[PDB]
Amino acid sequence: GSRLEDAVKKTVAENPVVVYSKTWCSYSSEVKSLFKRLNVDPLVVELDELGAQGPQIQKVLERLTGQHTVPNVFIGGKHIGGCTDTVKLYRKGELEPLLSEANAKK
Ligand SMILES: *SC[C@H](NC(=O)CC[C@H](N)C(=O)O)C(=O)NCC(=O)O
Repeated sequence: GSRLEDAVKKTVAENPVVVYSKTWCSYSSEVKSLFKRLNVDPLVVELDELGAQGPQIQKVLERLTGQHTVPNVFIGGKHIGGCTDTVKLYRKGELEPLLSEANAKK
């Protein structure tokens, strides 16, 4: 449990943009599209493709972020929120500078 938390923390530190996702979730597909449009290639972890580990990672995500929904977006090692939250940062003009500070590749 503490190792899983540690692994999540490393994941978000190793990658400019991380999206914890589920393949079927429209909001997740939507935030992935936004990143595609902004020429970012995030690390996408599909919780529904992880079997038993999926619910385990989500437990950790809820502890670290306060959020129980997907997508769970991180940029530059920092929790952003979900699709709607990410889109808010975009509309406000704050998203691209964050992606730059995170050195988002592509
Ligand atoms: S599609 C799966 C569900 N996601 C959302 O409802 C995300 C909405 C947010 N406002 C956003 O990301 O934009 C989901 O995670 N359902 C699980 C549940 O417990 O409701």
